[PDB]
Amino acid sequence: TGVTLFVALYDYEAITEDDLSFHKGEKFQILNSSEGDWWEARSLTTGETGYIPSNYVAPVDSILEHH
Repeated sequence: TGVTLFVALYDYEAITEDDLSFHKGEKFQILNSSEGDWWEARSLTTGETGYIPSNYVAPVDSILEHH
């Protein structure tokens, strides 16, 4: 479960240093998902770490499997 990579479905502009800003289509490694609707993630584009809203991302593999 930990090695599952995720992809942003929507753009997001963070308003605090602790959160990541990202574009739709950018991919993430999830560092911690045990504190609620906000996951600690690493951006696979910049390498920055921060919290992301989990409802903005989906498993990368689920894109090709979309109906």
